[PDB]
Amino acid sequence: KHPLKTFYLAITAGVFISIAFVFYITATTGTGTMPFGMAKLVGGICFSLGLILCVVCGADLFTSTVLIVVAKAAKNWLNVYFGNLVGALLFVLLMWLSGEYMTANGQWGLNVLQTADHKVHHTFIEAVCLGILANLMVCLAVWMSYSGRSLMDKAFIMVLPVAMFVASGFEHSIANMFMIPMGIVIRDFASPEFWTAVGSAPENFSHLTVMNFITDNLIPVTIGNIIGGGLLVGLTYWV
Amino acid sequence: KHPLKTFYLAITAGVFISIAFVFYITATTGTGTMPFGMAKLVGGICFSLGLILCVVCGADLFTSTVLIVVAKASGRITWGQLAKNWLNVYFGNLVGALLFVLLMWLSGEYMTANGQWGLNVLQTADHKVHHTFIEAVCLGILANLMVCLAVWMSYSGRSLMDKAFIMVLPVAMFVASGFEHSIANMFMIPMGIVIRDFASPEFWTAVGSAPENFSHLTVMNFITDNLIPVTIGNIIGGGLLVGLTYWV
Amino acid sequence: HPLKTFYLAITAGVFISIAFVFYITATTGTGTMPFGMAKLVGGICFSLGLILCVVCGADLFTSTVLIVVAKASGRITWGQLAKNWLNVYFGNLVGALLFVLLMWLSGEYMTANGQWGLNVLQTADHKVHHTFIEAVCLGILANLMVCLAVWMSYSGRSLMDKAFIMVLPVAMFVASGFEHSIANMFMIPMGIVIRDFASPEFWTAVGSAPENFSHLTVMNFITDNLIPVTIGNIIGGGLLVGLTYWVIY
Amino acid sequence: KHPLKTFYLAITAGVFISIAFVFYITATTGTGTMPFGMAKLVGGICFSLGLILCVVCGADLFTSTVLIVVAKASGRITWGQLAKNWLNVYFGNLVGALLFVLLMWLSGEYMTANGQWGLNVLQTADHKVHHTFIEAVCLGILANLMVCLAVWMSYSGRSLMDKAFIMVLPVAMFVASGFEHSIANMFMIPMGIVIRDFASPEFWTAVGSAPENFSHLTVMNFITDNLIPVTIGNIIGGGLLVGLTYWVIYLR
Amino acid sequence: KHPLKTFYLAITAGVFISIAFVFYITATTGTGTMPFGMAKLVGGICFSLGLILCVVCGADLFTSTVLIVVAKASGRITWGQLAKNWLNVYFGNLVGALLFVLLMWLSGEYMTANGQWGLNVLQTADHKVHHTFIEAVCLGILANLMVCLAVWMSYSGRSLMDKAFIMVLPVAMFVASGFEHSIANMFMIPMGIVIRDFASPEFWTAVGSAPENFSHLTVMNFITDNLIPVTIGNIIGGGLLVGLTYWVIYLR
Ligand SMILES: OC[C@H]1O[C@H](O[C@H]2[C@H](O)[C@@H](O)[C@H](OCCC3CCCCC3)O[C@@H]2CO)[C@H](O)[C@@H](O)[C@@H]1O
Repeated sequence: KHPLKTFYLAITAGVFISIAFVFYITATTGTGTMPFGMAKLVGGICFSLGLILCVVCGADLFTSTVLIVVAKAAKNWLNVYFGNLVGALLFVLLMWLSGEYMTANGQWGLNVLQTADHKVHHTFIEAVCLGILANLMVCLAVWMSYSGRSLMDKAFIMVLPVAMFVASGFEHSIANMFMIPMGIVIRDFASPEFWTAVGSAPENFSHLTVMNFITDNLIPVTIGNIIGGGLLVGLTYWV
Repeated sequence: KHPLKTFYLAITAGVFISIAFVFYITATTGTGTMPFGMAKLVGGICFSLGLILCVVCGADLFTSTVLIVVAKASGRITWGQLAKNWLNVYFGNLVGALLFVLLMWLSGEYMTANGQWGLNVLQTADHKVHHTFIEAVCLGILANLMVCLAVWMSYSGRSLMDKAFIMVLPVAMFVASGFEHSIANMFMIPMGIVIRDFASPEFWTAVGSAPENFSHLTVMNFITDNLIPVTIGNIIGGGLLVGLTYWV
Repeated sequence: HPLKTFYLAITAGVFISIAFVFYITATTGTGTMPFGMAKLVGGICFSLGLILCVVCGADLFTSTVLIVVAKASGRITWGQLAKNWLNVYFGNLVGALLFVLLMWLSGEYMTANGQWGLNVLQTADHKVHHTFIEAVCLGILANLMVCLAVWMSYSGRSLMDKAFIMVLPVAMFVASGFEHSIANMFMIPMGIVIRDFASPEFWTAVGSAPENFSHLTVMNFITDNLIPVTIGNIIGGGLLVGLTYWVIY
Repeated sequence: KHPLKTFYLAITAGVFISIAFVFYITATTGTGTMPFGMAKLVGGICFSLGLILCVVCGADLFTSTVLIVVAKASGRITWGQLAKNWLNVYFGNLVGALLFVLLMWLSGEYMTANGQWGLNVLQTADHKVHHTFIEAVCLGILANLMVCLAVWMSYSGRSLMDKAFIMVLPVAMFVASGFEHSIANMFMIPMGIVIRDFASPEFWTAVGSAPENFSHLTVMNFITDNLIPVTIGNIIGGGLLVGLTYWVIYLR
Repeated sequence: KHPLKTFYLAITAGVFISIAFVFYITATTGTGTMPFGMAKLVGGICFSLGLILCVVCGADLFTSTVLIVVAKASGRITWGQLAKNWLNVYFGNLVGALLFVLLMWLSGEYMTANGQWGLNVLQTADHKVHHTFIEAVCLGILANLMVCLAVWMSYSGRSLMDKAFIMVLPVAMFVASGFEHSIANMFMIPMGIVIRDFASPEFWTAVGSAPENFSHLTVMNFITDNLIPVTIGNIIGGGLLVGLTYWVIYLR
């Protein structure tokens, strides 16, 4: 009930979704030769860890449970959204300090750069629509989970729905709070050895900036997320 | 039993099956060098997402639960009764598919994997409009046999695990084998037509093809060459399982 | 009873055919893949069929013989445990054949540039080239697995238990090329049908001719596979029945 | 109780473990191109079927349930009691494995995949007879640690799902890693000797080898270089866990 | 509660985690041509066996159950109470790991796959002593976060499937990602040091390398460049979660 509690559980959820994207990046590092959809699918299955963490442990992931809230019957969102952000950024910091970006001869870092960079090149509408698509999947996953009895039920019913949105490259704003900043940090602070390893340079990723993150992704994706969850809320009421 | 509620649940199921096909397209994108059956099997496993969604969330997928209706009524119903909501669920389902088509087109998703995502839809849609009426009805009955069986098995489950994961194999079987489900095609084929009709020139370049390569992808061909025979096959397929179940 | 049984037998023939269709789809185009891996996957898909039989209460020839012995409690005779075997066997056959017609009508055989169809031909053909004794032993092997799978399934207390306990034992027999008579009622005839009806196009895409599969005939199916395999399946069941009987008494 | 019941159940487990190894051979046939550990892992997963059969159906696999026995008695039990049926089970296990060797030979399975199935058996059996005595013991210790742990975990299960699938990882681990289980080897190595001695000229031509290339595969080598030291290790590994169990139960 | 029992269970957890890393080495042997991430993920999934063993059999793995201890007192316990038997458990853990090093060494396993199994250990171990101190601490924080969370989730489970399988993903995650767990490293790094110091000439030949290419693989480099910083990190990782847990519980 405490707003402090919620804030701590939202930070926790931010850390959890970062764990998920880290797993995704790890799983998909060096998979450029493998068929696109298969590599992404495996990445997405791995990503589901994060949602499983949130549900089993009771963390508060921005809007993920909106259908639960309606079923058992709201500016708390600002609290959760920002707590989420704080947790993601703390994990960005921890991941940077661990040296992980040099994993697989720097390919781990490159995977983050290219994944982060992809995410700031949508138009506003497609970003919104991918935000809609992503949260539809998350909210549905969380809903199914709640009809679950056992741990197995609650965790594993969420694997397919999550893997689908992730493998499909749909956009989740909180997940993005880890990924794009992680990309920005690497782009700005990577050693010369990393660039040599990876056959690239900072200027090849010139759109990976804070500004571009906020405007080309975070805003439209957050809007899209909100709409996605809203569509489900509004479908729920009629029923 | 409210007519408008099932309409919303039908629209929901349409979105659910569209989600299934999108997932299928995603998983099978760029699988060209992969053994045909292996790629198709994995796509089929992913596709099961849609039926898991339908059943667990309580959505209304055209005829998928017909076997249940019988046993629930302890065997008390007639022809003219078992299809009151049928055109209701059907067109509702269609709206769901079409809506998700619009949304998927707006997402710019067809440019995924250098346009290979889009190309996958083109080819998948294209394949579904080159069937003989007969073989489409047959693929149609084969598909619905698998869906109805999957749904009947689900209903004997207790846990969430039971209800969901018993449907994976039978669903994945019909999808990997390229059997025909009318509603799922309401997304796939119009998705292909939209892409064909409205794809940028850069897509065509990236992929290395042309709109003239998919000259059979028209709205009319969709209706007459697929939707009609497949729907009829879906119906006969569900027909058989009903007659068998009855005598029990 | 007998009429209800017959239909549940047709049902199982349908189910077992679905199993093999899935197997063929899964293994189509897997010539570059390691043999065992491709076959293992096909066998996991094939398990659908038995899952279908057990969960929907369908009647697959002899598959439950162990459950019946257990239910009798050792108060049963071998002479009673075979009245409706011929009924089930025949019903299974009808269902398998009906599915052969449905698969042929679908034109499914052209899938993957004729490769699906070719899969069936090569699979069917291989099944008609055993020695009689090879066929019998392969039949013993397949039915040990089927009977064990079904037996484990019956100790289950959820859908998950009953269905998934069978995946491994079924995959093992299918992946291993063991011989199950009912499954064969679909595969070999499906192959005979494709061979004697395939279009010139199929043969061109496939790169073969009907004369490459000269052993695929109804009579060769009956004598070189079905008889010995059926005998084998029966013996495989008998061994387990005999074993169970001793452990009980 | 009753030596005869136990004997038949042991025959059954010997068949069960033979089924396990057949599945492993089938799954790993033609996996020369695959990464080694990946092929071995998949075979190991397939192999667990054998232990699943033994536990679910109630068969008696040499020493596999020794920790259950100790726990059910609350450690109020002597080694003589623990080992009371070992000779009988070991023998019965052997009879079941040899019966399965015969059936597999009569099946003609060795020609599967143009003889590669049979070749896989030969190479697998041959590898198992080239250990030093100490290596074979330690590999035996390792194998039976895993089997007994697997069976231990299975007994805390409350559903068929629990009991079966909890053994997958620990069995796959011992198998993928090439640890040595004596009963499993009663199928595998004699299967090798049999193929080596009775394979057709067509087989040898198909796989491009000759019986001369597998001259270590004899009954006496099987017994002295594998079965004896592996059986010793198996017992030692079970023993180590039994010791551990006694003590953890003793410490009130 | 008994100290000697705890010690035996800590030796046991050391064995279980050693088993986990052996399985990881087995599955990833010869995987150099697979996508890096796929191979490590598979390895990581195999690795989860170790933790499944610890939880199912009630062995004591350094700090892994710290969150559960906090929950069982509704957060009404002190830091000093939490670390009460950390020394006992840490040393038991170590004894168990080292024992399994000795056994794996005597098994001759390092020659598996033409020495590739042993090469896999060398390179894995060697990697683990080339972090900066800060990196090793952070990698240690990261590994123990995932371990403590997995165990926490496992404790809300009711069936055996629940308790075991809920742990697969978070364990594979830390392992596939190359995060650093101190007890696991008590097997891995000493295993590499042993292979380096005692490998036959046949090994280095089959493997195309030499001991001088692994000059950092020493007991001292193990302690100072990995064990100390990684252990500190493991502790900080558990500490973070325990602190979060107090507050969640201290706010209704
Ligand atoms: O010497 C006769 C003894 O017979 C039984 O003990 C057997 C017991 O039944 C028998 O299973 C056991 O076998 C020894 C271990 C096996 C294990 C496989 C390899 C061959 C040897 O050896 C014991 C000692 O002979 C009785 O239980 C003993 O009380 C009795 O003293």
